[PDB]
Amino acid sequence: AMGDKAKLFRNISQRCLRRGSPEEALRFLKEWARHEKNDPEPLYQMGIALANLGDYQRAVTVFDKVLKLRPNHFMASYRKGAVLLKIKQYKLALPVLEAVVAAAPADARAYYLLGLAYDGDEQLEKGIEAMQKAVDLDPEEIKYHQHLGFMNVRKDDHKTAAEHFTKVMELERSQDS
Ligand SMILES: [Cl-]
Repeated sequence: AMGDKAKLFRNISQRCLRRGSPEEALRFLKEWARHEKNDPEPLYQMGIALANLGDYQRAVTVFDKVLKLRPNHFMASYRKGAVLLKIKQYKLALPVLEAVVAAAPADARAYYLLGLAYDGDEQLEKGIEAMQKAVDLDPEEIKYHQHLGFMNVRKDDHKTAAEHFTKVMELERSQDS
């Protein structure tokens, strides 16, 4: 069922993304979409390009189109959640990211973005919960110890904050050796 036209445009879109030129890639992803309408994949790709170009509000709108077509499109929720966070729309990113983690309950990064969303919404305790899951799921990652440390600072538990920051540095000494 995939047209020759659709194949051509996909092919050109990929070269344009692979030569780091998403401005051009967009023009051709829109063509793929024109021909295979209701294929969510070109829309999903448009979303990615739009997010690299930093037109975040437009990227959310396209990710919503793909989610209207495939309500459980798990990557489409992931990336929507991740730009909703960058935009600082924390309240609206929370249900999205919480759905990603239900699909992918060992994805450390999902839980990190979730913690940052909760933290931004002044749900400090739920932010700590989530970041703690990310640290347990990937204890070598430095970012997750950094944030968990500061979250503990904000709650005036300077003991547990210290613990995490000491670990932050052990990781840093260990990335030269
Ligand atoms: Cl933080």
